[PDB]
Amino acid sequence: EVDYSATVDQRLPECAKLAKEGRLQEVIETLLSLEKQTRTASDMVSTSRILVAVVKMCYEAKEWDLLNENIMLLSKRRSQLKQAVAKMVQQCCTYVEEITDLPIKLRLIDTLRMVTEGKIYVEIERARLTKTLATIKEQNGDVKEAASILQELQVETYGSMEKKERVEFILEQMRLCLAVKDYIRTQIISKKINTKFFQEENTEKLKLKYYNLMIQLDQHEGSYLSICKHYRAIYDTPCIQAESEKWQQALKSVVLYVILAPFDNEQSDLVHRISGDKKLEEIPKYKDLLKLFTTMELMRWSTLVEDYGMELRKGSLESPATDVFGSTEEGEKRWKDLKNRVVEHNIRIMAKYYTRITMKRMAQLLDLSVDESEAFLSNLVVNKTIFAKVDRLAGIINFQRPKDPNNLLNDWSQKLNSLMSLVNKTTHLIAKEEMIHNLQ
Amino acid sequence: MQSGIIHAAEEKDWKTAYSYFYEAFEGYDSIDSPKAITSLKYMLLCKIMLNTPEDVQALVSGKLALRYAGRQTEALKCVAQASKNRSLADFEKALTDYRAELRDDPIISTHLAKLYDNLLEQNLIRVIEPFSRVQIEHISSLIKLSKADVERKLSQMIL
Repeated sequence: EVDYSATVDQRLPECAKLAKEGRLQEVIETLLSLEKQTRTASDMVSTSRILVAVVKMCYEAKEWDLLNENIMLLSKRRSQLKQAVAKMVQQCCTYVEEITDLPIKLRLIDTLRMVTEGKIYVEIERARLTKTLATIKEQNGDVKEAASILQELQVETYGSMEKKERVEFILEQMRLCLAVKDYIRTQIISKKINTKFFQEENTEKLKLKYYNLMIQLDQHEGSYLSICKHYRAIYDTPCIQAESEKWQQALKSVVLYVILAPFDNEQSDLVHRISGDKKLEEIPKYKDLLKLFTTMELMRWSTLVEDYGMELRKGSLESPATDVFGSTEEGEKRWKDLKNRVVEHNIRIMAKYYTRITMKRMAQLLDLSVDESEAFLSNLVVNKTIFAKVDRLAGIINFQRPKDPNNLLNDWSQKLNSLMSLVNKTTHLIAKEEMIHNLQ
Repeated sequence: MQSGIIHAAEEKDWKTAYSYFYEAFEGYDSIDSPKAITSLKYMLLCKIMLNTPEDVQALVSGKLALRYAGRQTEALKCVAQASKNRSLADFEKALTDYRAELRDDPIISTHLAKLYDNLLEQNLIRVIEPFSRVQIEHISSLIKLSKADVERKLSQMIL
C-alpha cells in the first residue's frame, strides 16, 4: 500500500557497492530490515528486488553457507510474498545451472528443493531441479536412485507447466524406469501421454522417442500387434518419411511384426491395410512375405527359410536387415515365434478346407512329428483359437462341429430362401433382356 | 489372525477367511510386526483355494506388500502360477523346491491335500480337452500319474 520504489532504487546500488567492497554482513542486515519493511507494506516488486539482489550478493562472494542459510531464512520469513520467493528461486536456479562443483551443486539443489517442496507458485522450478538432480545421480552412476527421484514427481497435474515440458518429463521417467527394469511402472507412467499430442506443431522428436520407448516396453514380453502399431505411427511421421532409409526400416518392421502377430480380426485388418500400400513396392521381398501370409494356401517352413531366410535375417547391402531377427537371443525367440506362426497358419488353412484329416497327414503337411503336431493342435484347441477333435485311437482330426437337427433345417431353409431370391433376380434380368430385344 | 485360521480350517467358506486375514495383515503391518509375512502368505493361500489365482499378483504387488517380498511370497506366487497354468507337475516342483515354506506351516500342510486334488481335477480336464477317444494310458503319460489312479479319478469325475 505504501510504495518503496524510490527508496529501493536509491538504496540497492549502495548495498551493492558495500557488498563488493566487503561489507557483506552489515549489508545483509540492512537489506533484511528493508525486506521486512517491504513485506509489511506488501510491496511485491520491492520485496522481489531485495530478495534477488541479496541472493546475488551472497552468490558473488563464494559464501555457500551464507547463501544456503539466507535462502532458507528468507523463504521461511513470515507472510513472505509468493512472487518474491518465486523470483528468488528462479535466480537461484540460474546460479545452480552456472555452478560446477559436484557436492556444492548437490547441497544447493537439495536446499532449493526443500524450500520449494509443496508450493504451487514454485513447482516448475522444483521439477527442473529434480530433473537436474536425477541427471547428476545417473551420471555419477546411480540409475536406480535417479529413477526413484524422477518418478517421485507427478508432472501430469502441474497446470502451469507447458505440454511440451510435461511430455518431456514423462518420457524421461519412462526411459529411467526402463533402464532400471521396472516394466509395470513404465507402463503406468506411459499411460499418461495422450497420443493426440503428437500432432499439433512440432511433436516429432517427442513422438519418435515415445514410440521407441513403447516399442521396447512391449517387446520386453511380446506384444507384436502393438509393436506393429507403434512402428506404423513412427513411419507416419513426416521426418521419417522424408528420408528413404528411415521409412524403409519402419515399413520393414511394420510388415515383419504384423506377420509375427497372432491371428485375429484386428491382425487381419491391419495386414490388409498394410498390404494396400503403394510404398511397399520398394520393399519387394517383404511384400512377397505379406502376400504369402495373406493368401489362404499352405506354406512350407523350409521353403520360407530358403527364399527369405537370409534377406530377413542377415540382409544385403542394398536393403539392410533389421533387428527383428538378429543373432541375439531376442532374434532367436522371434524366429521361433515366426515358425509357430507358420504352423498356425497352416493349421487354420487346413481347417478351412478339410472335414477330416489323419494325424500322420497333418504332421506330414506341417513338417513336424506326430507328437509335436498333436501338442500344437491341442494347445490351439485349449486356447480356443481353432476347433478340432482328436480321435487318438483312429488318429483322425475332425474340424466340423456337431450338426443339430435345428442347424440342418436352418441350412435347408436358408438354401430355399436364396433360391427364391435368385429366381426373382433371374426374372428381372429376363424382363430387361426382353425389353431390350423385343420392340424391334 | 486366529479367527481366520479357525474359520478357514474346516468351515469351507473362504471369503470371510480372506477378509479376516486381510484385517490381520493390516494390523500387523501397522505396528511393523514380524508376522505380517505369515498373514500375507495365509491370505494368498485363501485366494488360491478360492480359485482366483490371478489376484495373487495384485495382492503381492499391493503398496503395503512391497517390503514383505521374499521367499514366502515367492513360494505362494509360484503355487498360484502353477494353479493358473493347471500343472500338477509345476505344483509338485513348487512343493519340492520350497518345502521349508509350504510343508512346515501346519495350516498350509492341512490344505495341501485339497489343493492337490483340485489341481489334479483341472489338469485332467485341460489334458483331455482336445480329444474324443483319448487313451487312458496316454492321459496317464501326459499327467505323470499311474494308469490306475488316473482311471479312478476319471471315474469319480464322471460320477
